Amino acid sequence: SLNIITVTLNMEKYNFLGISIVGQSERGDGGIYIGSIMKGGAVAADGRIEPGDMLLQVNEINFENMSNDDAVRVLREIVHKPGPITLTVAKS
Ligand SMILES: O=C(O)c1cc(Br)ccc1NS(=O)(=O)Cc1ccccc1
Ligand SMILES: O=C(O)c1cc(Br)ccc1NS(=O)(=O)Cc1ccccc1
Repeated sequence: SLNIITVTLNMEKYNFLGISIVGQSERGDGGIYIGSIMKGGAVAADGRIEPGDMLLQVNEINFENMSNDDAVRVLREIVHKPGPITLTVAKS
């Protein structure tokens, strides 16, 4: 059953998300997943996003039908800039 949440991290007290991502989307097949979360990042601090959650959107960028390589580069660009980061995930 679909369980999709949108989480805003203010990135004030944290210098990175602290996630690894695996997989990519065949239309409707696979997806980009949170592989691991490290303590001391913004994602661990919030605690709602877990390994096995599917990454759907970050800020104004959709991650459905994005390659894993492209997803890593987009995330680096966003985390290396100041401001809040809004992640939309599908819970496992
Ligand atoms: O080892 C890397 O190149 C790496 C790059 C990114 Br971007 C994120 C994590 C990476 N290493 S890892 O083996 O997955 C360990 C880890 C996992 C989450 C956050 C930071 C490091
Ligand atoms: O901040 C992250 O977790 C991150 C994840 C991915 Br996938 C790609 C880039 C990321 N941010 S980053 O600052 O460019 C590299 C990083 C990744 C994990 C921990 C600390 C730094």
